[PDB]
Amino acid sequence: CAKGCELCSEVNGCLKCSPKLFILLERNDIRQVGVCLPSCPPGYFDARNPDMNKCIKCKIEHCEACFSHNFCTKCKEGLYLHKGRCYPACPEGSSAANGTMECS
Amino acid sequence: CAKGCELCSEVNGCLKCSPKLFILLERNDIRQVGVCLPSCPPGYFDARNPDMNKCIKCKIEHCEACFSHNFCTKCKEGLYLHKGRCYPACPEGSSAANGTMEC
Amino acid sequence: LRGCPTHCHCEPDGRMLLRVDCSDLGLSELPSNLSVFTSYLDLSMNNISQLLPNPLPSLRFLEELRLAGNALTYIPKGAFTGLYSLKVLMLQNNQLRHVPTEALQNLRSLQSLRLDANHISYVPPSCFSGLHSLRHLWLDDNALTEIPVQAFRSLSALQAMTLALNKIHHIPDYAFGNLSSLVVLHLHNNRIHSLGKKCFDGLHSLETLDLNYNNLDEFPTAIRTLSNLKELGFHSNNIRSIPEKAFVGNPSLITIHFYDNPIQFVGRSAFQHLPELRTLTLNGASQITEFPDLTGTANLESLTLTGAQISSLPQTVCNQLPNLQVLDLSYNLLEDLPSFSVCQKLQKIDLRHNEIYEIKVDTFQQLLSLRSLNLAWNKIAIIHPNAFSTLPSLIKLDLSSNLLSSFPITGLHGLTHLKLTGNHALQSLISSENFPELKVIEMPYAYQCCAFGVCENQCSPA
Amino acid sequence: LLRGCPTHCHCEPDGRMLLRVDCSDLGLSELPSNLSVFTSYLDLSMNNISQLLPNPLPSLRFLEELRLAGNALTYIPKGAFTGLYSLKVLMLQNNQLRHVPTEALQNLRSLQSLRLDANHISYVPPSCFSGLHSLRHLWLDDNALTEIPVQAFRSLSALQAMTLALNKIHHIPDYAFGNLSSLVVLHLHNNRIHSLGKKCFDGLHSLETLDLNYNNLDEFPTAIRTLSNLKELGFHSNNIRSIPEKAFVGNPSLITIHFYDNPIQFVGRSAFQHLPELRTLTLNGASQITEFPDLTGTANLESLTLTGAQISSLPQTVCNQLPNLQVLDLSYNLLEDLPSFSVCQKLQKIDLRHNEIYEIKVDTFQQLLSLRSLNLAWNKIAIIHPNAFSTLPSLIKLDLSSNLLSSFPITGLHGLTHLKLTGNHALQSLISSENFPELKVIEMPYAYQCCAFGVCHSVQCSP
Ligand SMILES: *[C@@H]1O[C@H](CO)[C@@H](O[C@@H]2O[C@H](CO)[C@@H](O[C@@H]3O[C@H](CO)[C@@H](O)[C@H](O)[C@@H]3O)[C@H](O)[C@H]2NC(C)=O)[C@H](O)[C@H]1NC(C)=O
Ligand SMILES: *[C@@H]1O[C@H](CO)[C@@H](O[C@@H]2O[C@H](CO)[C@@H](O[C@@H]3O[C@H](CO)[C@@H](O)[C@H](O)[C@@H]3O)[C@H](O)[C@H]2NC(C)=O)[C@H](O)[C@H]1NC(C)=O
Ligand SMILES: *[C@@H]1O[C@H](CO)[C@@H](O)[C@H](O)[C@H]1NC(C)=O
Repeated sequence: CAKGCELCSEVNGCLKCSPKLFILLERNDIRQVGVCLPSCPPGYFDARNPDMNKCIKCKIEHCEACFSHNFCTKCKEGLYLHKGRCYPACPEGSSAANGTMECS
Repeated sequence: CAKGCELCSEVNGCLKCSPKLFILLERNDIRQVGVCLPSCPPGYFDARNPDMNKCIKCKIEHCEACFSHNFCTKCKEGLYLHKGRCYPACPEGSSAANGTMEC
Repeated sequence: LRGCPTHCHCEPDGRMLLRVDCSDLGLSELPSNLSVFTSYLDLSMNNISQLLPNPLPSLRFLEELRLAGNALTYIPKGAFTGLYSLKVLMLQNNQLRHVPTEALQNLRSLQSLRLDANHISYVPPSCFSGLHSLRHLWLDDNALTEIPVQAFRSLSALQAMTLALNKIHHIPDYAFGNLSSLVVLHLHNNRIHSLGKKCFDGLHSLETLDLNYNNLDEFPTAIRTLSNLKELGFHSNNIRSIPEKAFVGNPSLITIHFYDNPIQFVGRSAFQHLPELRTLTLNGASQITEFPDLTGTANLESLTLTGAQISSLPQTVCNQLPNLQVLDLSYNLLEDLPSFSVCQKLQKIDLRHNEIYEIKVDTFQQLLSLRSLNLAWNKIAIIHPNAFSTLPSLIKLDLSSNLLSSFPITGLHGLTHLKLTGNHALQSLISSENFPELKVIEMPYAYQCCAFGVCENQCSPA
Repeated sequence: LLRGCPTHCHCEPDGRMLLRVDCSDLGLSELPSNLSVFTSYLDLSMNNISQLLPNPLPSLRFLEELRLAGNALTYIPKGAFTGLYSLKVLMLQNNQLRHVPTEALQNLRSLQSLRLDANHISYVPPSCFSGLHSLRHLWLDDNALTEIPVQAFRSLSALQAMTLALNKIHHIPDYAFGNLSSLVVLHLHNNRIHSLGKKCFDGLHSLETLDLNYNNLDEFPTAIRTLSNLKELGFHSNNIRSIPEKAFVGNPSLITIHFYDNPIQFVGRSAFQHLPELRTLTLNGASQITEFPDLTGTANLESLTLTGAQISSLPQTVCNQLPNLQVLDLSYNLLEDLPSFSVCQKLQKIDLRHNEIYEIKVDTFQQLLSLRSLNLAWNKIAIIHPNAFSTLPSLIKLDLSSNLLSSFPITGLHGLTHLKLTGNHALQSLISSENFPELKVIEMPYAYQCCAFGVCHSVQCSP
């Protein structure tokens, strides 16, 4: 079937992942193909649910890896990270940048 | 527009009839065509309504002319007429037939 | 042509009988030279003011006289004295303002009389005296105000009558007393506001009654006396409720129309004992709290009853409903459901917008004819896996907005329609296989759609 | 040269000369040896690792990231991570830990993100997180927690994101997350939360998103009041019955709110006041709503749907509260008279079916230039002023099914796409093909009226 995968189809690959793994749906264009991973690749984040654990792409502007959607974990270099989000600026609440790029 | 007709369309003919006339729709080759008559031809019966007076076919077994649907006025010869309907028999409620066919 | 009024077109009826068509000739009056042996005379659309300078009785062979679309204002009393053979008389679309006071009397052979589309408002009593053969009577599109009960009493041979499109506002008791032979009565498009409790008690032979398009405030209980009634219409009124045992007096009823009535309540026993009744529709009767009893009326094929407050169903409800094919109880307050197994022949079911929390095992067992099932917008927390095990003919299924988390795939293979949107807890995938022939799919999540060949970058979740 | 890249493992250069070592799905009994320092990334995942260690390898002062998932660890000794001064991220998911390491995790000064999900932990010893000054991200989902470890969490004033989902937490005491001032994202979904204190969230001022979904709440979480900087709020799939008056007064700059799959029967009128960033509002089957809700200071609604209630009427100037609105669905209510609706421009769709509407006046739909679809089916509409539909250029779909019409207003309305008139039994007159080009879908009370369009781009028509 696949590496740590319980049910697959010839066409779409893995349909159901082993207990604590995450399913990743990849577009091979056109057809969708299902992979089964121990954790999610960069761009994706791990999401745990009682029926299906799923890898979910992070659509956050200029984010590299994330905690969920709406919250970025490590931002794209050349861009400051402030409270899970990524800005050029970075307020004004009272941030500024150390020897790092993590607007305090 | 037409004989006693107020509004017609190029495709369907007459759309609205003069006050107390009946509209007759003739369906030929999937297309409707509207005529305006003083009363409805045999097979049809006259139905008066406040929006449209219309000629209505009475699809009643072996009926020639009718009062409404569900009630036949003049039945086809060779068939007895009983309470607006047309039978070979004709009951038994207490009918029977004289020199006519109207049990 | 000999005796065939110049300009008119004639024809032989039976051999040597004469049929004369002088219709649409715009005659000022009728021709003086008219052959006896005439058995059919059509004078229609002819601007005829008066009859006559010289009227023509003594045409003892006249079977049928047509006098429509003429501008007649009255009829002289001796006008029709000669005609011993007159069967049908047509006097519609004239400016008659009352029934001819004596002119119509003792036409012994007269069978059908048309006095519609005039301006008649008064019907003098015994204007119909001695009409022993009269079967059919038209009095629609006139300005009547009351039932001429007195005048109608002599017509015991009447079989059909139309008092439609008038201004009749009330029906007195026994208003049609002597009319024992009457079969078809049309009172529609009137201003009937109230009618007596014994207003139809006369006519035992009545089969069809049309009270439609009127201003009734309550159910017509006079109906009780019409045992041979078959077709009944009182739609487009302002009636508010149907009483218990409303149609007890009328078995062998076949069609009943009461739509466009703001009906709020209906008695449970109101539709009992109508074995020939095939379809029942009850929309928006908010005040209904219980499922109606249908004893002795098992031949229902389509039952729809919506917009009420029905809490639950008798567990042996289906026992009363074989032959039933479509059942629609949407928009009520249903929580638990009976077996429904007894209700075979069921092809369609619509139970949407109820408050159903669970689908048990037996609740849809052995429904071999069932093709379409809608349970959308319920609060169905769980479905027993084998609930759908035994539904071979099932093709359309809608479980949208039900708070489901999982799905019973067992059985049901290759159905045509499947709708699962709004079940946000339903996240796992579903294969294209286990499901060929799906022509319509709805799903809570786009990737689940993609698993069926859709999903862009047509369903959809979104 | 191998570089001393633990035989069987795959290494590679990170920064300047920092080393990343992947010894993951190798099924190791324990972790390597040699494995020279300068390692800035160490992945040991899916590796049958019972214990750490016979020989552990501290002195890896350069370790930025340690992955230890799927290794089947049952406990962590106290000195396990002592060497690692550069550790930013530690991964310990999918192991059989039954409690947070009592001391083993302490004073990892640089640790920024810690993953302890998918274990069997049920106990969190207080001060197990002591001295974690850099900790921003914490995972504790798919565990066997029972209550909030308030004591242990009190030290983490640097937390920005935390997930305690898929546990069995049934209750949240007041101030259960006190010191967590920096926290932004809190995930408590898929728990058994039945009751929560009225001040149980009073701590976290920086909180922007709160996920209480898939829980067993019986009442609205009013603690919400204190979360001023809250942006996204979810408490759907509970057993909540009502939204109280001024429920979201405490949280302007709210953008998305999820409360579906809740058997909500009543909603306060002022309950949705002052949420200028709120874009969509849907209220299905709230039977006990009898009045249209007030929406002062929240005018940027684009889609408002509110059905299955008892709304008797609308203030005549309701639309003044509703510019930018595009979709309006007030089906299945008890509406008789209708306001102007003219003020509600930008409206594209209107659904007023199954109401008790008896008449449609002139101004009630004037100047709705963007309006495309109008459904008035199953009303008791006896009459329509002819020019009611005169000013609806974009109108293409119209549904007047099951109404009390006898006649029809053709004026305006020419060349729409959809027209539905079934159930209007008093509608008997005919309709020309012209006055109606582009009609692709038609429903008609009488078949003969359909035939007038060519039926027994292709266009249809049915009785
Ligand atoms: C109410 O209806 C009844 C029955 O339908 C009518 O009774 C009928 O009355 C006619 C005459 O009025 C009877 O005609 C007969 O005429 C011959 C000779 O002309 C005579 O020998 C008979 O004795 C009888 O008079 C007819 O037989 C009779 N039928 C029955 C069953 O009674 C009655 O006239 C109607 N009354 C009103 C006020 O409308
Ligand atoms: C909740 O957060 C506050 C922080 O705002 C804790 O209060 C105390 O805050 C000070 C700094 O504001 C912490 O740092 C101290 O700094 C000096 C050097 O200037 C150092 O010598 C001390 O040893 C200490 O590191 C201080 O640690 C902190 N108090 C404690 C007991 O840690 C407050 O304590 C926090 N609550 C909990 C339960 O952790
Ligand atoms: C995993 O380790 C155990 C000892 O803890 C051993 O018995 C077993 O054979 C190992 N399995 C694999 C696949 O290495």
